[PDB]
Amino acid sequence: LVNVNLTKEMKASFIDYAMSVIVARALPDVRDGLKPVHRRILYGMNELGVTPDKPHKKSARITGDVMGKYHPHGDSSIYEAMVRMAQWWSYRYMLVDGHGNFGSMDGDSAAAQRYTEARMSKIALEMLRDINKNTVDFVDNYDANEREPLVLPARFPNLLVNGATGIAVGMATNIPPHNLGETIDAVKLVMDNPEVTTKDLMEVLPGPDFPTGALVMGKSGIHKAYETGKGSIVLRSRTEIETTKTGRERIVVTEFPYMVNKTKVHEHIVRLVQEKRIEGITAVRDESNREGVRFVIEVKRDASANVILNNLFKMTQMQTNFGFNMLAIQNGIPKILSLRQILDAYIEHQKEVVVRRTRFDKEKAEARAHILEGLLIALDHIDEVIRIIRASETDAEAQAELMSKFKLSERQSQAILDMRLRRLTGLERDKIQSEYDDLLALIADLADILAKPERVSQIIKDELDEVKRKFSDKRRTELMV
Amino acid sequence: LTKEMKASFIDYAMSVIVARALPDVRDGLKPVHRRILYGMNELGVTPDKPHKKSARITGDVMGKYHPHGDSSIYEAMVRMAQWWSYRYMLVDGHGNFGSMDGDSAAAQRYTEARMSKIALEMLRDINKNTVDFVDNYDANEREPLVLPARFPNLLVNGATGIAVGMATNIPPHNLGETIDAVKLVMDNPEVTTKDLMEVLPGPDFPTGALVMGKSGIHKAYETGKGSIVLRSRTEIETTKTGRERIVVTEFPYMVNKTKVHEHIVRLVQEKRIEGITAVRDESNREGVRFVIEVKRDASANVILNNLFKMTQMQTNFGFNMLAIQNGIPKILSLRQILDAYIEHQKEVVVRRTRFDKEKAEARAHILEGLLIALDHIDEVIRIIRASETDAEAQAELMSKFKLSERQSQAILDMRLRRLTGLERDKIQSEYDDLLALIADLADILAKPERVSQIIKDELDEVKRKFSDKRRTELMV
Amino acid sequence: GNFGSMDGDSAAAQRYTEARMSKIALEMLRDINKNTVDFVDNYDANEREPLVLPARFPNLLVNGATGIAVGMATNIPPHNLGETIDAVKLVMDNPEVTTKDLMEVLPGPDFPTGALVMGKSGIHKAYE
Repeated sequence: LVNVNLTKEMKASFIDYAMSVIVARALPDVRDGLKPVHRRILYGMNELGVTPDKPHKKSARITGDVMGKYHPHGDSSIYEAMVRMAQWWSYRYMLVDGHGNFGSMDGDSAAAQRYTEARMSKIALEMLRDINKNTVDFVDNYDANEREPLVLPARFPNLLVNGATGIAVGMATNIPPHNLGETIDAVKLVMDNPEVTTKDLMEVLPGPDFPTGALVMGKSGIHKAYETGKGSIVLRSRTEIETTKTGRERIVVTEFPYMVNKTKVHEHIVRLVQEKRIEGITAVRDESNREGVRFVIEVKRDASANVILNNLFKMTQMQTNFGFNMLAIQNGIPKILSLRQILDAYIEHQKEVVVRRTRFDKEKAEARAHILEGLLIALDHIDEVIRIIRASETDAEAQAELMSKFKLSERQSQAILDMRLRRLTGLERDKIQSEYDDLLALIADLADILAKPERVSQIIKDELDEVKRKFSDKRRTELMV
Repeated sequence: LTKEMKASFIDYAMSVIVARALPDVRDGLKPVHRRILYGMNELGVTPDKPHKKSARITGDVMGKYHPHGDSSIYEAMVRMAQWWSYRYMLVDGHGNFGSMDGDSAAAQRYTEARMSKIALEMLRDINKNTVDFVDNYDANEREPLVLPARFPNLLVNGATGIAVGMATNIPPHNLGETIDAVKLVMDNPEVTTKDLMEVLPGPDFPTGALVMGKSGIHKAYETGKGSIVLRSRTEIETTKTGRERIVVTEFPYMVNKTKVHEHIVRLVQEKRIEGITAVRDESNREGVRFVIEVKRDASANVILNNLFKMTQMQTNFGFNMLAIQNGIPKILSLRQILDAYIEHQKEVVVRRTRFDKEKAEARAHILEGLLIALDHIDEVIRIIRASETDAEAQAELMSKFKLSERQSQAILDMRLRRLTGLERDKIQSEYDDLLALIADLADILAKPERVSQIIKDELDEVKRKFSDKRRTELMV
Repeated sequence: GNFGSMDGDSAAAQRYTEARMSKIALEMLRDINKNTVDFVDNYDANEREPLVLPARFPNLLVNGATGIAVGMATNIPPHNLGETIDAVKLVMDNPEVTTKDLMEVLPGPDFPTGALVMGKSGIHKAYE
């Protein structure tokens, strides 16, 4: 069978086994927290240029395209994450704009692979634009040729606020979600104020949010989990007693906390009927739910319906003991972070992002500056260089005489030599001079941004406010003590 | 009314006859086959690349024109692959085409073909405005009504017409014999029919036969009417047991072996010579082994004359020998094919000369502007520095020297690489070369015999490239 | 598909041209093995085409014809089939019958819509 005798290669293959199973499935990353397959989806959708501006497209074709541009990995988790980042209700924020059959929230994952027709959302335009942006190393695949980026850089801790699902690999962890607006607020307060305290930002930060809209009670678990990320908290559904025209009372729920089925709990209600461990209950009904979710339990008189609500949030799954585990990974090794340290690593990432983008733009401007330096030096002593080309013979003689007379490089000399008559009007000569000084002003501006670091902070805050303007984030949940 | 009905009769009869009856004198190439070769040249894919297996070619053909069947277009393809019927050669192909056997190759697109070697030089000079064009009914692409030629294929491949008024037999001939006939009529406008007997000893076949007559050939090349003998080859050899064995290789043309053999079996089996149960007619993939053995107490020659009376081993092959030119049919003789091909090639060469003068004098005008630019430069530079517009620069150049608009703008098309003096001498050298070639073409245009010499040049080109002998062994 | 019923709207949906035939060609012609009709050859003169349509049936006598504007005009007006079979079989078993006694067998020239016919002098002229 095995007959493998060398324990050393067993240990080495076992370390690669463990770390590769880590790297494969979902991890608390530095910059996106995502699966690498998510990164694959995003980078393929970007570099194919499939915008939401353009119309819809059959997406299983795109799935096979990305699968063929990448490794021959299995289709299952691919199509799974394809659905998951198109599910509007599960992830708090919108990524993939599907068009087909999914199942709403009640245990029917419709998997119509033929009908896989979709687009994306407009938030990847805020997520990543690294076309020219020297940011991230690449790994090569098909006989080691074609790029794949290591990480997903951004200007945005959105995926902090999204939430994570990486549990069964080694030890368990997740990321519970918040909303974005007060996140922007507390972040900018740390930006302009690098020496703030936790609880004063808890004054800025409400509870961990949920897309359905949850009733939150208690803050001791909030105190523990904003610090150390461990603990379960209690969650209740928006549930009311309503009187009829007859005086009969009605238990009316609006939503539920996270990871709840209507139908499994409904079967559990029918159990509780036939289990004969709860009384009073008459009608278990649910209709018209697509204009708005409306599930109604209706109970006879002389029953103490609020005590029955107490019995619901004691024994039924309507009560939620929602636990946290945010056990981080920063450059491979597992860690654990406070809410400050997350944003700190975000800050220094934005530092490196804007610095490297500015240096790429710097080298753009420097190269074009040397171009226009050569142009203006050609404009200096024109007829002498006319005599030069009327005299000399070769590339070597021309470059030697131009370097002796004007101290320029070879490419500069040849770009001089590539000047035609139709770029010899004094109009375009002074337009060269004008755009030359324009780029000089841009170089000086970027050097001034290199002088002081806080301009980066200010521009980040500006475009955070732009995103919060285009993406107003009202609340949906409710916190109590 | 009835005059308009007569107009419809005349015009529609012209449509049908020019459609599917005899082609022009100028090409000898039927317009179906003409468009086959034109679209296969406009495939562009060389015969050097391996020849294709597709009906996409014929789909573009049917997009070019709607017939009463593209299966007939494929029939035209296959009948131009019939080397055993139509001579050398118009198809570079691979697929099933059979022989003169009764073969049915239903695999239509599954055959391979592309351009052929003779077609390559046969249809050059499209890029020289030599031949006129007409638009299709589809109003999108054009087509030529005639073709340029490098030989009278009229004589190379014959004609087997249909009787719309009457059909037409035209026999094939030989390559180099036709070349010698061209040279003969070129050197002498005073040739005779015996001269034609010299440079053409006789019409030949891709298979071979025997033509015993002489004056039928004489009336064929003079009157255009007459019938000949087509005879099978006969070889009388000795069986080891004493039988006058008959070996046959050649045959009359358009004569399958199969039904002839069946009628021979019938004539045996109708109370006649029945002891000839010896018909060894096989192994014909090396050649033709059509061997019988005459029975004992019977001579071979009587059975030979009886099968000549069966009109299949000796056949009166007639000739109608008609043609189409200037919208009319015509009874044929030589100095008509001959002078027609001569003056057609005159048209082609002279119009090619005119087009080459067009290109050469245009480029000469360019290099005029180039050398006049390279005379004096820096003053033009400094006056350009006193300007800000290419229209102003054009007006400045018109004030400076005599140029064209194209010349002025091409002088504007000068980077700093253009500012040397060696390339001045190079442009001057090619300028004098081009002036010398223009004067050469003008002197050739003031030379009638030089055209004939160019015709001799192309004849010697195709003669060094190819030749063919008389495979059809003819005794008279 | 789409045709238009009888009121001047010839629907010509060439894309929608989806069809079958009727079961009467099984009575019309079965010449597979049947040495009946010469053939003419087309694409470089190879493939068959029959000269005529033989049958066992004068059905197309009873159908009707439309050949008018070519030279002079002619048609074939239709009958029905049953009394046609009757009068034909009477001529078969009786080769020396008269016209009007078969007009006793043959009603007027028929029409598919169902027409009111008056008069028989034109019937006398046109059957002759």
